[PDB]
Amino acid sequence: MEINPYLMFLNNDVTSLISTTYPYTGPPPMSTKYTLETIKRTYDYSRTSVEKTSKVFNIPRRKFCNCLEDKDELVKPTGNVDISSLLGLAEMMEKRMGEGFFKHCVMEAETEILKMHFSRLTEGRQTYDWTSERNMPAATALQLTVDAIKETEGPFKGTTMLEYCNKMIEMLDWKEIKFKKVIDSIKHDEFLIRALTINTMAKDGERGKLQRRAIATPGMIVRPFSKIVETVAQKICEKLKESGLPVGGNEKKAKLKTTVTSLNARMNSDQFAVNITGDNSKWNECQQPEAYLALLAYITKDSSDLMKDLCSVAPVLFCNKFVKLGQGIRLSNKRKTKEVIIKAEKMGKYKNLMREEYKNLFEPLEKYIQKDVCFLPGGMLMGMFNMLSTVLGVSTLCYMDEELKAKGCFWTGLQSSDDFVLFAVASNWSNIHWTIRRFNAVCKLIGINMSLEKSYGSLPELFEFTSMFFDGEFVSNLAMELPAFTTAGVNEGVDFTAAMSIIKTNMINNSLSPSTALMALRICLQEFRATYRVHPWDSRVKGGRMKIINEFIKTIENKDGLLIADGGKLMNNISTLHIPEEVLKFEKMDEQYRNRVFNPKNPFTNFDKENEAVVSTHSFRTRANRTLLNTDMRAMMAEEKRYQMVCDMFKSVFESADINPPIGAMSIGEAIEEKLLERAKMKRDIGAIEDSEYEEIKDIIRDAKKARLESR
Amino acid sequence: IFSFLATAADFLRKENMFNEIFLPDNEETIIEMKKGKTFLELRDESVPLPFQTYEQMKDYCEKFKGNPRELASKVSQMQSNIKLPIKHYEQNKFRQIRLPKGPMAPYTHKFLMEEAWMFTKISDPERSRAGEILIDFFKKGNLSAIRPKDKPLQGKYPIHYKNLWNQIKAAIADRTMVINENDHSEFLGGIGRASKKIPEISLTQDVITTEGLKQSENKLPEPRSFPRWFNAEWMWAIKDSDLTGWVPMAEYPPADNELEDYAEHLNKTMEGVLQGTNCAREMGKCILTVGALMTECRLFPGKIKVVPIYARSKERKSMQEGLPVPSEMDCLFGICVKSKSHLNKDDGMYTIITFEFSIREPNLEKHQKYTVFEAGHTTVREVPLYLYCRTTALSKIKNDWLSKARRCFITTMDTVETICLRESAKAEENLVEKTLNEKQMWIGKKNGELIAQPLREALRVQLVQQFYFCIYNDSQLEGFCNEQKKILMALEGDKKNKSSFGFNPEGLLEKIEECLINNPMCLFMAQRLNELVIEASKRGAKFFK
Amino acid sequence: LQGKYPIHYKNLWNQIKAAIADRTMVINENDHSEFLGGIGRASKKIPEISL
Amino acid sequence: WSKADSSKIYCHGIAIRVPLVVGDEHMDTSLALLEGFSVCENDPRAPMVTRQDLIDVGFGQKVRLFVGQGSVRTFKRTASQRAASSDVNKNVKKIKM
Amino acid sequence: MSLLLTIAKEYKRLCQDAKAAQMMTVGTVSNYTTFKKWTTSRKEKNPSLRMRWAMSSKFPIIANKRMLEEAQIPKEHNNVALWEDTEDVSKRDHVLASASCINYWNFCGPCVNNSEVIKEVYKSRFGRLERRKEIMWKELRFTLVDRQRRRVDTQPVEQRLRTGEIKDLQMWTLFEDEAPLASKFILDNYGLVKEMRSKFANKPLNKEVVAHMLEKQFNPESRFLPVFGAIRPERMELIHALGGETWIQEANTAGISNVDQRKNDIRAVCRKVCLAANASIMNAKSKLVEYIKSTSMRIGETERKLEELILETDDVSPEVTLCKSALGGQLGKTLSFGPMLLKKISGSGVKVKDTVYIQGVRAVQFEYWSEQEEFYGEYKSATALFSRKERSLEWITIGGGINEDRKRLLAMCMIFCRDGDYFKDAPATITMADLSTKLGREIPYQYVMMNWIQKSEDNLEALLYSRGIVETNPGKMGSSMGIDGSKRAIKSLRAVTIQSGKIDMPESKEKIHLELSDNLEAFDSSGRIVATILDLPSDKKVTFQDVSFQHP
Amino acid sequence: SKTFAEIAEAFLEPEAVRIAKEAVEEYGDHERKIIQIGIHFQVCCMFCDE
RNA sequence: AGUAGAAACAAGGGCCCUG
Repeated sequence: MEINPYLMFLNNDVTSLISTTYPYTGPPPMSTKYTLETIKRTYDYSRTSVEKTSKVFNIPRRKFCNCLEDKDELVKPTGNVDISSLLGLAEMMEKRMGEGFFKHCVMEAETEILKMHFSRLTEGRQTYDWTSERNMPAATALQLTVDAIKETEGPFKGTTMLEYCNKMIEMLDWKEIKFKKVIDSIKHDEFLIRALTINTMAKDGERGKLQRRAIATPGMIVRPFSKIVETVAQKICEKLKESGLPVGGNEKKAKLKTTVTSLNARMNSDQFAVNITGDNSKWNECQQPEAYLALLAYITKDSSDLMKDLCSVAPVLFCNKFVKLGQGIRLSNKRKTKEVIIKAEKMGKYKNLMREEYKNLFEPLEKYIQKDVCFLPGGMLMGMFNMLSTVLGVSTLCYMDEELKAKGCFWTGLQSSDDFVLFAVASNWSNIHWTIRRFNAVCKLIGINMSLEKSYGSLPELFEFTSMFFDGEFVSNLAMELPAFTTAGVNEGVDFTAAMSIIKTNMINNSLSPSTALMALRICLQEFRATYRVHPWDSRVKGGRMKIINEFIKTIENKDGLLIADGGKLMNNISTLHIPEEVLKFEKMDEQYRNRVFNPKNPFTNFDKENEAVVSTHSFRTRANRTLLNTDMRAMMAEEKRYQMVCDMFKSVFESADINPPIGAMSIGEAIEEKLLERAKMKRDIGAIEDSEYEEIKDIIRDAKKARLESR
Repeated sequence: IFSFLATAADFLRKENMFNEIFLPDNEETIIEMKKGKTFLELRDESVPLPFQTYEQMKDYCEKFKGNPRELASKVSQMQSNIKLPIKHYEQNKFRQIRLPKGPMAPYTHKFLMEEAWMFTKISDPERSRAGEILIDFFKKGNLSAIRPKDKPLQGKYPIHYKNLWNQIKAAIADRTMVINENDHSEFLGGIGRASKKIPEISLTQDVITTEGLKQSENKLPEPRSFPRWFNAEWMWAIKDSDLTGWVPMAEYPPADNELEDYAEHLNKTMEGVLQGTNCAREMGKCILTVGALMTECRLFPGKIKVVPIYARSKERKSMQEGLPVPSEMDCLFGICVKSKSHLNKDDGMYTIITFEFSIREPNLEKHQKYTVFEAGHTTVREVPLYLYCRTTALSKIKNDWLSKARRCFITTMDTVETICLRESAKAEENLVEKTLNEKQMWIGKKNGELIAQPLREALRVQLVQQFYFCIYNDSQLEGFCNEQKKILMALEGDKKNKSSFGFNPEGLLEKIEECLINNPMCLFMAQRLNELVIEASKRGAKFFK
Repeated sequence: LQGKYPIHYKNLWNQIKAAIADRTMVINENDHSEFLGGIGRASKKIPEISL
Repeated sequence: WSKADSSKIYCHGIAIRVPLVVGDEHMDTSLALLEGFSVCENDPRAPMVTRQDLIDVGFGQKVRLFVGQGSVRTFKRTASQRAASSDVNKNVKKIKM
Repeated sequence: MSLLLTIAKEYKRLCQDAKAAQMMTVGTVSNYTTFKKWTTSRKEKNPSLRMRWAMSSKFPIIANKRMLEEAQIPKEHNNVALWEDTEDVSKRDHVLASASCINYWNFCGPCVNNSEVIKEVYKSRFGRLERRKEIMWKELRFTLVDRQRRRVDTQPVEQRLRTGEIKDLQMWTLFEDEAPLASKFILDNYGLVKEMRSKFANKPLNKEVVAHMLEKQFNPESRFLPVFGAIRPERMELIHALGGETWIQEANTAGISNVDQRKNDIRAVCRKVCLAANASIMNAKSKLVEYIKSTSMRIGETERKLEELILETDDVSPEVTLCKSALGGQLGKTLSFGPMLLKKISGSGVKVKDTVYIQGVRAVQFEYWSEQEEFYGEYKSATALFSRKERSLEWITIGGGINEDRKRLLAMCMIFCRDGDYFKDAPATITMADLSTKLGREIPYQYVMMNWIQKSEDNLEALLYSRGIVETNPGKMGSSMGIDGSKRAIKSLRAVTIQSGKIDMPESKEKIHLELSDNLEAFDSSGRIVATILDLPSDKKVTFQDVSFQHP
Repeated sequence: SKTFAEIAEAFLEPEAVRIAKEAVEEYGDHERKIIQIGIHFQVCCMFCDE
């Protein structure tokens, strides 16, 4: 016999089995060629040849905005924009939402941008340092930038975001910058290019669209302005119903269902509806920051004169951005015994010993190129601006005209980033087609293209949106979250409760069935027992932990109160997923074991900080890597160790430093001194202290104060 | 006053607003972005074309008024120079998929499944580690009874394999699962075949002319043909294995309400049905062998080791008659060997070697990479013996994901419970056992006719599908399974008389057929999808023959 | 100190005080009493003919 | 009344909030004294003390003290029962004329 | 003690340096927070992988050293290692160890005197457990469920607070020496603090953990979830084990957590005081504010001020709304038209004037909105989604489960939109007396027709007849509503759609600061009315327990 | 949050909030100055003290 | 040799260490 599983798709639906296709049960798969092709496609998509010359860098600057040419194969992507249409659509959207809308949003944003501390830039994905020219986390990059500022002119007394932005601005006009290293200094032009510089990362953690195989990583001189723009964009998007970017899960489902009901209720008897599943292409390669600049200027027209200047920064910076070529080419001989490695800055030299493809792709991009960088004056990148593009897109679904009503035609829908859903209505197919072509045209006028292969249509109730297929019912893919049914990798106490919580959320939202949840529970339990090299007592397994387990087990009288990490069995089920085991066994443990576990004096316990879990000896912290031990990355550890000593001493004095953020007009030394004297008196009055000890402490403290104030 | 001011100051300091901004003096009442010189020079340079200074753009945007007529005119103009095609599938049907042409796709999985032969023994709880069982099986003499010959049926470098097998036997005899670095192992382990570096600072035009150092010409994979051995494996992995308990599983907790009782009952049925198959023993084999290999790679790098390919199971349960309380069993399918898994970084590669036992002669098309030897005879009566040998590699990522191969159970349970609950709700009655024993599901074709069997027996097909997805996972299969959904949605539209349409299906077919290369699973599923659309054309439109 | 369903008893005591305050010994809501009266026996019933 | 809530007095069901100026045997912290203290102009002559000796001061006296973190002030054991609600509402209504 | 002297010596040594001195001298203390981030920064992509790759090692854990020496923790107990003298690179005061040592500690390690304090630390979760234990399960059945999505609370919590009120409470219960100035919330809530302090005093504990647990103990976890049946936190915490899309585990959970009683009592008190202040004619505003501040109530054991509870709850009722408005309390954008509930989804408009003749010729001004708008509506066990257009009810859809509720919702919707001829020519039955001004306070024709409907069912039937009636076309038979509220008929009303399955309640995390008039009618930056005193029951007598009306 | 007025309402009386709001609207200055003015105003009030 | 993909590994740092 010959086998074919797809045959089940005849006598059964398709949504209730679509999960079977997703191969998320196996390992997923993992430069310069990609980047060069991307640069090429970006230039190419702009359908023009006009260029200017930057008096700053003296470089050709292709201008792609309101300069459309080469109107052939328009079905293909285009990155040219007509600002007039953009502003018209924005005006129509405002008219729909009412007056005083954009102003209200920018006001809500300014209400936060001002009070924000400049330390919230540490949170986020990696960034590109502008001194070592590598991708470090944000905290270290901020530290290094501050230290450089201080070593150049003086310490940064600022405590908010605005002062940091003004300092950055000023630093774009200096003439000599210093910074630490195994203490090199640089000039204005080099620092400028190195600041506008941008790097790439091949993380693409999520599978999602395999086309996504990279992501951007700007510097530190572009983060706050980007945050400002994203904040205003968020405050705008949240007000709209035709957007689903910030929300997640049930929200967009409810949106779609209400939209469908409204649609079915509006259309008369002589009308019929249609759906479409769209997947835009080259999203991050057609969106232009110049249109964003004009749009933000149109928005910040009635608000204060302050927001007008801030929002206008990140656009021009992305309009004058540089890209980073990574790792260069690799050379080799025939037998491949030897192998030479080369970097980007050198490819301009050995451009003859490369494949003809690289030559055809590289020589054209030799004028836009500088040392290991290319001057991309436009385009965009992944993750940089998602919400703003979503706003720009939603402006289309709001369109309306006299022709659409002369035929009784109108469209609506719902759009997220590069993924939308359309609902067209008309009285005949000849008009449906015309409506769809009109929509495509209006989207083409603002660089929003559409993929003709990944996009398809059908009658109303059949579509998909972000891996969620929709019909009369709602099909939870249930494979999108399969990896979550795994031990996080934090500690023993936690992973089990976290897994149970995830299972509960699935059962609530994703309609996960009971028996499936039980199976997942048992599987996660087995994986937990296997990872930490632990097994039950009744088992016969041998090894390190199990040895002492079987040794001291005799002291116990009720194993039902034991923990899994200490040779305990499972006591939990569906009706007990919202209850950690530690709580479920507390009433049966042995006082000895109970007290030896829940003791605050543990050489292991560390706090992590959601953290819906119990604390005990099992809540440990893992060892730290040591590969850096050999690398000479030690000079940087010095300042970190200094800050750590300072912080831990301050905390030794003030125990609530972490819980309640400190505040006041005193410095650190003043508060420390005063508190120490206070405690000394408080004790010597009643507690076990002598006048000699008090006087010695006081002398030491005054001497330390003198030294502190004398050093500088 | 002082009290009020103190409270207010504390609040502000808590809100970070205790600064000149919110509490300025008379003079410092004008806060503004310190617009420098360079920033302005750029801003006046990034303006769109018609404007040349940010001031003009600001004046045009702050006063922009809507003129719907010119907008509609440009819309129509752009709508005429485009000519967007619209294609209802009913008129423009989908052609069949064009698979590549060439030789057949051979076996790729590291371990053998159908052709595998194993030696079994009884398990003692004391001796449970691998380094122990590999000796226990060694004492009885069968593992040592083997003695291949220098004449291979097929393959290459047989001398290296033979010497490696002899060294393995010697090491086992020494009670030390270790091997020395000789020329043979060095050749099979890729010890010194890592490229040598040559800086450019030390390079001249003269150095390049001596030995050509051109840019490496990447040799992308080559195409293949449809494999004819896949259906055999699929049909073999559906039958029992004479034992069960191949895949370890945890215990069932207590129950208090009907819900947990139902869940436990259904889970027990499914687990008992699945644990008896052959795919299950392969899953357990992979689990345990990969665990052992990962442990070794973590503890004993820079050292060639010896790890067995084994599994644990339990003989089936007959009636109370005869010997009750059936025993357990340790099974051994072959030997495995690693080579200096210095996993400095994820995605790395550590070459392993596989010595497996079989009793079935090979095929050149399928067992192309293997190098078989004629060993001797073994009992059951006596039968000849073969020794399949090859080389491959692994990574941290693959090891981890293969060890977590119990997800197929979850997916299958989800699908089945969904079907049963959906059928039970439409009637408001417990219809689960009936749905498992009665509801029929298409499986395949035989003699040009369709075949069906209850879901209770079709679960195995979905399980094997998931297992293979876990095994043959790659970028090719990813793209395929991502691009096939459109076809299924079009099919559904055809079933419900929904007049579907599209813009460019040919491009979709092209994209699909682009990622079909030398990966058996993609080819098999594509041929089966073609057969699906064909069989449905007898009942639906939108498909060409 | 030692008991089984303390919350029911406590809420019922509060309801008792409330009722007495209202000068009527009656208790309108029937959630706790129903429970504590049905703990002995409470279930559905299927006709033999539907078997 | 009850030792649990030592800041209330129940008369005929009605409740009465007793100020927190002095602490008897039951009250066992500075919490019962805070409504007797208030802030005043800083005086470096007055002494600096703890939160426990704070009970041994005389009504109408001044004393320096440390509060929370990085902050020192001067307090006086004299209260001010008035609030801001009325002092603002009244003065406002006197402006709409 | 000697430790104090050691800390002083360390401070001196640290000040001897120059950089440490500069940083401890410049700026304020807040900089500490910043310094807390530049240090100890290291993450990992797939911690699961690295955890299986590390636990496969010999000593993957770190631990303190002196704590082990003092605890007499040996090494190589029974030929199995536990740790070896070394120094981690980050801490520099910790030593590598293995997981087995933890078991050693748990089995033959130092024991504390008592540990029942845990039950107080995690009281919320022990409460979950107990609430579970006091349940009486029931049979299981299979069927389809009408699961509506909405924002609700999943954590039962008493005395729900804000964050500013919680941050001080933690400090005053654990770190009193480091306490700030006394805030009003403390001086008011003294007994509460005393209670929370009596338990966590003179105990060996890690305090950060306690603070986190208290935050959880005072946080109602608000979620947007699908829901079926009654709405109570006691259920939502385990909703996962009560029913899904296809199954239901029946169970009675009515007699637990005594929550909604507090809310209904609060709303009753609000209604009472609102009526009281309405008795006035020129100062009902100040009268109401005085009645508020002159009142308190008991919660469990403690006595709380009314104005304090009102600003913490989220009961969207036409009574609570008024109070929260008088006290300047911000609130959500939720409407109220009589008993029904409403929420605007989109659209706009502006007021407009019109008149109607009551009997013969008696001109009476009534306003409406001149634009298209869309509204969600929720009455008892019934939902609706409709649109108004220039004094007309354009369309409406319903997903309820009752005929009576359906009809009442439809009628109140028609009224809210001034749709029909009655608003063009009122009926003879109404007169100038029923018009308005019980004692001078006018009444718009809207609420007039409202009470006219609530009076007799036949007024409601006539009002429904005011809506167009036609013959049920084929196919739409299922999506049709008769006069009785039947899912199908031969002749049904005009522009109506029915369906099985409630409507998904919208959501918006917005807040607005509104005001009100001397007649107790709130406005929201527009001529729209969100609440009044005509949308609540007329009056009723109730005996409030544990309350203090300290006002003449 | 979401506006300086709501913030000022946290520790100030809404009356002075509205007052300072109308004032800044009169002078048409940046509404971030609602706070200072309210404080000054409230001080004046608590100065008069009947 | 081999892996896998549209580039990387087939140890790396100073005789010693390390994931």
